[PDB]
Amino acid sequence: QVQLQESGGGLVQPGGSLRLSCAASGFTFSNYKMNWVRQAPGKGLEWVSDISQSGASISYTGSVKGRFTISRDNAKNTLYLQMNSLKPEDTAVYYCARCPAPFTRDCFDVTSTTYAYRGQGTQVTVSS
Amino acid sequence: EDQRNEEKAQREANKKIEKQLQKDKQVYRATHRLLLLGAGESGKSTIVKQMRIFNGDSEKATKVQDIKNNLKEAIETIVAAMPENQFRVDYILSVMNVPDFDFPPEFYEHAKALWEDEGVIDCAQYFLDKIDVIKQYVPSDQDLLRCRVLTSGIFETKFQVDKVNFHMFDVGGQRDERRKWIQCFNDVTAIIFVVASSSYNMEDNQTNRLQEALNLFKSIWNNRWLRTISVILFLNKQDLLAEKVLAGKSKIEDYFPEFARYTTPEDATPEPGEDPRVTRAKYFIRDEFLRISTASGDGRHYCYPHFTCAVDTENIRRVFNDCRDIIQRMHLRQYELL
Amino acid sequence: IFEMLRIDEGLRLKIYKDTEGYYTIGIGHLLTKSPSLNAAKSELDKAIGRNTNGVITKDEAEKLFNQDVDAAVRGILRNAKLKPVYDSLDAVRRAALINMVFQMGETGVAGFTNSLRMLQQKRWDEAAVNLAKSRWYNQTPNRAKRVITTFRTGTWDAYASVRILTACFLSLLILSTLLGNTLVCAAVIRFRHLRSKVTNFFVISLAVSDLLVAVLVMPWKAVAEIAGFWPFGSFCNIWVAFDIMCSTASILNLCVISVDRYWAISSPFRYERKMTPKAAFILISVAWTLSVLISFIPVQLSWHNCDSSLSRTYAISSSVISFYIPVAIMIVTYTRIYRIAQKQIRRIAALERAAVHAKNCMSFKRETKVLKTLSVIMGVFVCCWLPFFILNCILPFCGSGETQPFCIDSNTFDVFVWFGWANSSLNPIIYAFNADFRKAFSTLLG
Amino acid sequence: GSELDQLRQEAEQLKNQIRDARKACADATLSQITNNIDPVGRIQMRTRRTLRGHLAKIYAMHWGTDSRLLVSASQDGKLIIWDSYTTNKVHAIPLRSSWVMTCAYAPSGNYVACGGLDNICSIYNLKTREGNVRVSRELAGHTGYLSCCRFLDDNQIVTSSGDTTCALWDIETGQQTTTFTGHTGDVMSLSLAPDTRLFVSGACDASAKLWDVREGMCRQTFTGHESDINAICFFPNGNAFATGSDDATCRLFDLRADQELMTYSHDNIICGITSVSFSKSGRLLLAGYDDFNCNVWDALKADRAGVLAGHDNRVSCLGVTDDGMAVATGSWDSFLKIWN
Amino acid sequence: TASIAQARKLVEQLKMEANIDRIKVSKAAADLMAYCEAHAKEDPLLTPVPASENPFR
Ligand SMILES: Cc1cc(Oc2nccc3occc23)ccc1-c1c(C)c(=O)[nH]c(=O)n1C
Repeated sequence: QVQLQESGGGLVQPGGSLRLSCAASGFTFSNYKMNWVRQAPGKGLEWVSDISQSGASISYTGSVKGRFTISRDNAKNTLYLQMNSLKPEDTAVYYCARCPAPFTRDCFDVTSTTYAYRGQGTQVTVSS
Repeated sequence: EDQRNEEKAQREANKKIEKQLQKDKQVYRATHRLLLLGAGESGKSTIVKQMRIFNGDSEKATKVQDIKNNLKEAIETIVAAMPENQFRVDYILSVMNVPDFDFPPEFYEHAKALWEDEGVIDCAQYFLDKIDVIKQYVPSDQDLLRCRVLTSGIFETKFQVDKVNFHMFDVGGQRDERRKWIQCFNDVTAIIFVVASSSYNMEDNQTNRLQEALNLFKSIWNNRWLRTISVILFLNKQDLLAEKVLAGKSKIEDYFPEFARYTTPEDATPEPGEDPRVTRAKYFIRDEFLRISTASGDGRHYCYPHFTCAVDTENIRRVFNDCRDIIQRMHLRQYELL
Repeated sequence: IFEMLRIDEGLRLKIYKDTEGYYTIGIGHLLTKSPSLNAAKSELDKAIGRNTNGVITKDEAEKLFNQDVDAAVRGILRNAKLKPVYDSLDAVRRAALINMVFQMGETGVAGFTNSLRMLQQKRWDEAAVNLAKSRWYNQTPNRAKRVITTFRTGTWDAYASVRILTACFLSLLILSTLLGNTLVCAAVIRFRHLRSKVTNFFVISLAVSDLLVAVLVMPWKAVAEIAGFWPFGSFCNIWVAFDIMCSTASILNLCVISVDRYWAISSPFRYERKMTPKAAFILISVAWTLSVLISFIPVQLSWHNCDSSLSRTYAISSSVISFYIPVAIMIVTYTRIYRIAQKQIRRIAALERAAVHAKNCMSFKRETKVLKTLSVIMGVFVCCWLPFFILNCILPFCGSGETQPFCIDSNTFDVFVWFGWANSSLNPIIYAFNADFRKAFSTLLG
Repeated sequence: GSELDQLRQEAEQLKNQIRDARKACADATLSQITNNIDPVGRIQMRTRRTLRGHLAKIYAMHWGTDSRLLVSASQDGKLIIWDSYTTNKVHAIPLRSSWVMTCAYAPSGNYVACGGLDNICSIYNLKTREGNVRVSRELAGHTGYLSCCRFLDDNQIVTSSGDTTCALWDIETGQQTTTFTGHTGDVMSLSLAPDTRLFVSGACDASAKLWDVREGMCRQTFTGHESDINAICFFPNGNAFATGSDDATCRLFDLRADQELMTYSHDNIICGITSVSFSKSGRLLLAGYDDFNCNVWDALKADRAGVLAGHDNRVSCLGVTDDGMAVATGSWDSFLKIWN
Repeated sequence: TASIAQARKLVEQLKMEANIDRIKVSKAAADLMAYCEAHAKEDPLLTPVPASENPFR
């Protein structure tokens, strides 16, 4: 099958940093535009980042623009997102989604939780 | 032999249907199709169509029509799971799933005897006891609260304005997975894409629907099968994004850091009475959308940003002028003149 | 035959006057005496036998050329210097020697003593090398390499040249025109998606038009290009009408397609609603109705051979009804189209600049192609069909052969006739390069 | 009471069981068996007839049981019925909704089904009413656009929509007889079995799942592909099928093995699959692409048997007839093309 | 609280997919290849058909 397993997460005081990773299998990881998707408790799904098939376009959300650092390795078939300067408003569950169309720039990953190319994400919160 | 007359009759049927289909092609080539998505209510397309036009009748007609189907569906589903009610139930079973029949006046006389039998959907007992309330009527609130009609598939409205036929349709009652049904829209003349701003947010949910709108617009604009169709982009909630901005009450800067060092263009035309602090924000969103519209433009499809005006009579004029511009630019690209 | 003088002097079947010189007619024939205009016609009639008001038949020109050649050879044989070379060289170089004796006279050829001795000693290469560096090959280089080559090679390859160059120059043009037009005429039918395009109902017409020129107008004026003699008597009276019709059809189909584009760009809704195939076809046919109303009027207005211009009240009026008004209204439509295109390029550039303004913390490149693609069609059209008409409206006003206006003689005017006719060959390269046309033509060659 | 933990542990053990079961049942592959067989005859078919008429883009079709009649639906809102012999369209019928996505011809030649964005399966009595075909039934909707509906007889049909739920109906009563709710994406393609007792549905979950018309459950599952499955079709024996998706490859899945068999793709192709079919025997596999071209493959050596081209637009559907005589294709340029 | 209904209805759906006898590929492909090899004479697509068997010519 096409599995996408997310790691990392956990509790950390506000202002700290945390790196998390996504390992995908069952397909050719090298030729797919990928990205992440957050979900705050009691709020709809929201968008954060994006990776092209090579690392060209690195689109961010203005709420996290210039703060988070995303990258990926096509050889190891892995994709990493590192959150620096974590804020108390980023407490959410993060999923690693991928666009369905191979060799394309169109994506439709944010859904009502029926999208299949998106594994179970990791939980991140802040302390008090 | 006898096969010649059969072949000639087949050819005559062909000629008749082809004479009809030539005119059908002539008609279809002259109707511009417009796709409306974004809103959570198809009625937003029935209001602007009611300002000129079969939609001129009152809204009570459709609501009363969605009351004559609930009883039919309930009586058909209750008797399908089971003295002199054979010929009375045969007609009811034959009147099942009949679109143009609905409920005749003689159906209540055949249904009251079956309802009076001691042996004989979720909300089915309220709309079945008052089977004698038929007239022509004027439903109440308790009746409309119990009525549960299935989601109307596609709201399709073909009208004619200024001697040209327009075909405007809203897509509702579908899932939020917009991957394989957008492909069915290529012969459309325009996609009118409406965007909203922030709401009350008061207990702020903080969903950031604007960035999701940017992402959906980027997915639709850069689609392989939508590269020739154009998007007329409307920005609704212009009044809600005016009193909520003020000087520091709008969280638009937190969701877009480029808004700080952003300036109002010189070629702008603010409405008489618009503050600079709200005009700058009103133009920032259209600039952000045109940042995606101005790129990848192969001279093959463009965008038409327009602010949602208060008077509902001029949005139709915006749409008409945009359709004229679309047709003009297509024709100029046809002759390699642009 | 020889026809050596038919390429250097030309067969002028009518009398042509000079700037200061006296009147001349025939083939390089100087009508002696005759200081008055009426005096030369008497000499022409006495030399031809018939009452020659100026009209000399195609055979009387040859009959007079024979007498001129007899006089020239008598004068050359009476001259002592030019006498032995006649018997030295063969009949091939006799043509070049008689040409030299007829051009510069019998006293001019005698002054070339060293070349005379070289040709007498049966030396062709040395004679050519000596005659090249002379005052005779420096003033008229066009007729030189045509007679020195014949005297050096000793064959008919020197005069096959002009004829074969013209033959190929016209054959390639006719083949290109006819084939490139019949390709469109076949692709509009062999392919389906291109048939249901009413906007092309006016292009196919053009095709038909520019093909009737290729089959029904080109070959007659082509065979008229031997050296100025054609097997057509009263047939030009029915051929000039053919030419007027075939030129008017195209000159009006261009205007029809221009007005069609203007209507399609100005009012798109009214265009896609009020433009039906029946209206398209009546618009196709009205141009041909005017073409036959202007051309096939044989009320003797054209005859007032085959070498005189048209009537004044007919030329200056058929040019207005056939060219001037169409070109004017075409300019109007195209300038209006360009104005609308500018109006929308302004808005597109405004949106692009306002989007580039998002760069906070290609401009006039489309104008070039717009002006280019408009100027191609319009300038090709006007440069092909404007000198012809502005010269055809002025030339019939020439009395005798001296005037201050343009009043250019017949050779350059025939060159301009063919120059304007060749635009029929450029019609399909400008009006029939749609992507569908390209795919059809690529499928037609495999 | 920690019951969910034990249930999840049992489910994980079950899920791990299938892996070992398939590993034990996969002793060899088809390439090791098909090395001895001689190569396929190189076949390049030709366009025998072209069927003009539609004004807009077609979307689906279905060969009649008589190898003569075709039913094609276009975006103009009208279904036309063909006669592949005379190329003589017998009649056309308009629609209530202009957007149609799938057709269906009855195995008896009496009813015709239509589905699309209207979320309504409209059945028409092709031969009844003693005249023009009338609207027979409008099956209830289910919040999903009909992507494929097929007839197993005249008394009941089976439809699939985008709500991740198929439905076997009963045309006589016009209600849902059996609901199938085992998908996470848009259910797109259906294909009945030779015995009409079960079928396999291909959806956007990158998976083909075999169902059953009797119990209404999933007996097996196949998760080989990488993208949204677009087309699926049985091998003409009821023991295997072929799936075609947006990953530009077609894969063969057997039932008794419950595992993938062969993959069909090249390096110079990227266009997704739009329609998959077989022949009468089943050795040639017909796959339509989005490169304005379709390919005939070998279903036993994974070699490109040949190409079938002639559409200036993307091909939308393709189908083989009963006796394997003709291969009809159909593209968005309003054009059907018969091959032989 | 916890949805002890969505996951409880899937354990049996998964267990019902593992209690089936699965024939090895070495035996499941033999009778699969034999079908298309023994019925190649009935498929007219394996060679171009002449005008005698083509109702489309
Ligand atoms: C002067 C001339 C013009 C012409 O073209 C036209 N003439 C009138 C109206 C026209 O509208 C478009 C085209 C056109 C065609 C033939 C000739 C002509 C030539 C060249 C000649 O050597 N000897 C002769 O007798 N004639 C009549």
